[PDB]
Amino acid sequence: APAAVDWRARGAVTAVKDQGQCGSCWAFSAIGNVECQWFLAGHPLTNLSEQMLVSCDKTDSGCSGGLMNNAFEWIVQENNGAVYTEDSYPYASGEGISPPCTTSGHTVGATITGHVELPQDEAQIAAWLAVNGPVAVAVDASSWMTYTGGVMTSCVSEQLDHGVLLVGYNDSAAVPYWIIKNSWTTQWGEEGYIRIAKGSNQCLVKEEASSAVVG
Ligand SMILES: *[C@H](CC(=O)N1C(=O)C=C(OC)[C@@H]1C)[C@H](C)NC(=O)[C@H](CC(C)C)NC(=O)[C@H](CC(C)C)OC(=O)[C@H]([C@@H](C)CC)N(C)C
Ligand SMILES: [K+]
Ligand SMILES: [K+]
Ligand SMILES: [K+]
Ligand SMILES: [K+]
Repeated sequence: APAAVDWRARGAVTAVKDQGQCGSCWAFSAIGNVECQWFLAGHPLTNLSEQMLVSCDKTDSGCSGGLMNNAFEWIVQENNGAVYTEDSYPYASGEGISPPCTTSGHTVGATITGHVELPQDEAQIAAWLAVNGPVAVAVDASSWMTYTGGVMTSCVSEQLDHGVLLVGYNDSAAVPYWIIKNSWTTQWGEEGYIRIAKGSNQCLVKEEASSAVVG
């Protein structure tokens, strides 16, 4: 692996978004992973639709929660790989309640064929990300509300509750670290990002890492 990677510097990551009062983190994680994957497949960076998942993926639970894996599964086994563009299925759940789902004629902004699952090993996740781009991951984020910047070294790491996107790491530093995209607007953290220490499984970050596959 290289000493440091940051996919934002390669234009592979969209603007920081805002889930509102909806527990749809899982959606924003999964969709952000696909957005990056599509670009790295050689297509242009495009905002894809979390509202599609929140409203139409029935195996997950909309604003009451879900899982990135399920979402990749539902997209491929139930939605023929189609991830609609945001422009075409805009986000409407920011108030907290999620609208019903109805679908003549949306614009497919991306086609995935599957997903992969990464080992529960930070070095292995990093080697994959170094080659193939941002990784969907789960974390314990109970210590996060109070975050305003810096590298987290004492993350409460007891129980997973939130999905985010790993977009880089830096093993060069005195304290190595992951770079993670959150979905709580750019008001929160380091313009909407958080760095957490790398190598101590901070926030259980390695426990549930996965990625969509553009095939
Ligand atoms: C998004 C998380 C979130 O929105 N927020 C926080 O974590 C803190 C916040 O403060 C502002 C905001 C509100 C939602 C609520 N979390 C989830 O959807 C998680 C994401 C995964 C951990 C990747 N999923 C679940 O909680 C999931 C719910 C079912 C799939 C319907 O529950 C589990 O993953 C549990 C397990 C962790 C408990 C042992 N599993 C047994 C289903
Ligand atoms: K080098
Ligand atoms: K695994
Ligand atoms: K720890
Ligand atoms: K995994």
